[PDB]
Amino acid sequence: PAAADKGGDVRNLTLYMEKLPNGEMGYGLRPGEATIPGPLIELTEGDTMNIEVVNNLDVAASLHVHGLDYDVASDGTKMNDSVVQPGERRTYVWRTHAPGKRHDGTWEAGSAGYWHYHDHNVGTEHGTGGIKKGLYGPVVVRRKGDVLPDKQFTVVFNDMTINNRTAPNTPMFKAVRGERVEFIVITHGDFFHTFHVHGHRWVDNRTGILEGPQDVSRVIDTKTTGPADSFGFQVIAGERVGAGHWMYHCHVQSHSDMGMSGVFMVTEADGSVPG
Amino acid sequence: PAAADKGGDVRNLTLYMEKLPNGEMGYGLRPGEATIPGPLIELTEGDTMNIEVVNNLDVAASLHVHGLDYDVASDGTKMNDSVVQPGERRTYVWRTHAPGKRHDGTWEAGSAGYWHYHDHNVGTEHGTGGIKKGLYGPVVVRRKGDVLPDKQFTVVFNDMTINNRTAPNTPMFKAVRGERVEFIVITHGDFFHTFHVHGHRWVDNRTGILEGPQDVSRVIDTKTTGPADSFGFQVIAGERVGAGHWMYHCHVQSHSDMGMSGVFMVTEADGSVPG
Amino acid sequence: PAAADKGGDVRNLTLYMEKLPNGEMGYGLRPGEATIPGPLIELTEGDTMNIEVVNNLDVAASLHVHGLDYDVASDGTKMNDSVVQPGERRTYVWRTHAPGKRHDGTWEAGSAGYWHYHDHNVGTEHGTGGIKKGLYGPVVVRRKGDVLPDKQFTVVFNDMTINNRTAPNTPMFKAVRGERVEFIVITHGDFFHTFHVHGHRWVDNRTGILEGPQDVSRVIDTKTTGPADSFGFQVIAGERVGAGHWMYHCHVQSHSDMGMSGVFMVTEADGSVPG
Ligand SMILES: [Cu+2]
Ligand SMILES: [Cu+2]
Ligand SMILES: [Cu+2]
Ligand SMILES: [Cu+2]
Ligand SMILES: [Cu+2]
Ligand SMILES: [Cu+2]
Ligand SMILES: [Cu+2]
Ligand SMILES: [Cu+2]
Ligand SMILES: [Cu+2]
Repeated sequence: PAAADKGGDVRNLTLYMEKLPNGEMGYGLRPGEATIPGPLIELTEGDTMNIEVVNNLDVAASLHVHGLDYDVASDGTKMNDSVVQPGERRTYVWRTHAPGKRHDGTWEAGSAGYWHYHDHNVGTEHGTGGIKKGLYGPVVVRRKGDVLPDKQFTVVFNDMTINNRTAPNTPMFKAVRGERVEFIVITHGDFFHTFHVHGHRWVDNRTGILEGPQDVSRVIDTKTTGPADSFGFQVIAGERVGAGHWMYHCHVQSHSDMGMSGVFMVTEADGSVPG
Repeated sequence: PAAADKGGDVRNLTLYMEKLPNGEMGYGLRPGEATIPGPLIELTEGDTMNIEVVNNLDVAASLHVHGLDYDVASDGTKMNDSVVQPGERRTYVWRTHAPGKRHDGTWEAGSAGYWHYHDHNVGTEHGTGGIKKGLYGPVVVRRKGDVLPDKQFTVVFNDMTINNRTAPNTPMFKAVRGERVEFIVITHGDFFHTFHVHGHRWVDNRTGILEGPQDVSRVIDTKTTGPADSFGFQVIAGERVGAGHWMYHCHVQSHSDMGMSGVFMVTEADGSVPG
Repeated sequence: PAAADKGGDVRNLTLYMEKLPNGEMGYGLRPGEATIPGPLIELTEGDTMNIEVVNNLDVAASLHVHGLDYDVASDGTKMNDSVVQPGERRTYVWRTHAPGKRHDGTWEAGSAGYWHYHDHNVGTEHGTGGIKKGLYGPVVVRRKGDVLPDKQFTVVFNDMTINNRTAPNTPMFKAVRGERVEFIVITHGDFFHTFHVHGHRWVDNRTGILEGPQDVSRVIDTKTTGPADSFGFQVIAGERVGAGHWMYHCHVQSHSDMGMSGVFMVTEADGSVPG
């Protein structure tokens, strides 16, 4: 499979904060194309992201990132004068680094991992209104050499929803058996959830992939996750289990009974699927 | 101590789903011998389990397993036509594999670990009624060479109970000091808990046992656990601390005050115990 | 930086359990000097702590420790006759050990890690009243060679508070950029929280510091934590991000909106701070 190259490229992005139908709010790559979740931002350790944020909501809003290197001017908080007025723009800057030894001989871990960005100013100074209405999105930082997937699926447990949907309206994620599928799982709001996937499992380490014979991490198919936890992993879809309608859901019983579930549909190469 | 041999044996089991007193429901190895939790199923990586499930309840019920390899026909869900009608039988098939390198050079983790099985169809399509009334049990998959215990104790945090009991009616687990005791800890229902044992600790890795001088995992005596989390570990009972009445309990304060506690009784070789 | 020496020293401590203003209760090193949290107790693997506990409250109270080696006589519970009457004293004894191979060839993990002590008898037999009013404190056990910090900050999520404060009255932690800052994070009471720090991150292993090129643990800046979880980590303050008002807070939205937040103030060497 394809592996990430060395990082160290300065990359420019624009995000638009747009109103969506029914009082929702989303980040978008073009005006009028906001989605919930926001677009996935992917980079490799050592890259820099210059992200111009265009605020087309009616309230001051912001952009806050987990995991990455940013100074207080990109903190995304009113407290650090880091918000965006309606109709105005602002550039937020995310740096990353790769792991390495400090002068004093101790190791600095790298930025690589599964992270996320969200609003930190709509509703409350902690972004509670903005997050509730959909202002959140995934971030993937690769380490040089990390294995790369064919499909990326984002699951955000936001209160009692997946990606602001419940019911049967939760996203279905389609893949062909044998494809390298990468899940990114972020939680938001006021509740704790357990993420679970039928028919698949992963390693509870940085990448979700076994690192080698001396990797000692738990292999799991269920993970407790609270507001602003983020993790991710990669699976071979259908490995050892075949195609089919493979449920993903929150395993808290009343939550899944209230629609915190969807389908990971693994299909044969011709599109067929048992069911 | 005794270590697990190489796996790769096809093993046949029967489980009976029986009504228990007071509206409860349990899995059993013989009719009339259902227990809460259900019998512990233990196997070694590479084994296959053929489990004929006999449904002696008055409602369609099922058998769903975490961690192991199963196709959609053993998914245990109505959605995948994998339930058992009253008075009927069905065989569910669990495979396992050991870790190994794929053709594309990346590592497939093995099935080894602490897992569980439960109903996925009584009450709701997520098995909420079945789980509430006791349809759940432990699964242990060994890696070749794993150290084996002398005693196995199962603790299921099910809502505000341990193994569907509270009060002083929670299980007491007896061992002799120096015995290798293995705990299997599963959570179910609608709440998050913290498992804790007085006088003992363990490594937060696959086996709960330190793997070697380069094992880096946290050593802990408390663990947050949500619905369908499962983990396990092994301790030398009384190691560094001696015999006694050693509390295990949920460390959420209102929970332990409402009876989410029991006793790990470590005794001298002659049966004595301080207290 | 300075590294912990070999342990194996017997050390004597006295703690006073005192009433504090407004119905609170705290551990103190001198009468009249109780604090919430209680004083931080630090030791190195192999050390023994003899802690005389002086009970100056009006109710029987105790001292219970996580992680360390103690027999039932220092269990801290009424059940094991391990409480302290008003106006009376008692010595509790904590042992520790370093990792090592048992006669049967399997590894015993060491005591090193981030732990805590609290009352186990005020209010309920699980110390619910004592913990609520502030009877809790940090414990750090070093492994020989562990890197040592310049500043130690303790954050206890106790119900909907930090260190029994909310509002703007939560502790501010000051450091100079480049200082080795160590956080100790303990949770208590009835709720689950997610700890998060703006501008900083850490490794989810024993020490919170990357152990080396084969360290595989997740790098994170958010952690789910439930009652009596304890973890800790070390950061270079301002590393990659500079001085400033760096929020720490619970990331559960309603919690941070209800004041579960404070400031990690990183300043330049002359005391300046952006903001
Ligand atoms: Cu924040
Ligand atoms: Cu949930
Ligand atoms: Cu955040
Ligand atoms: Cu399910
Ligand atoms: Cu509990
Ligand atoms: Cu399940
Ligand atoms: Cu206790
Ligand atoms: Cu909180
Ligand atoms: Cu405790």
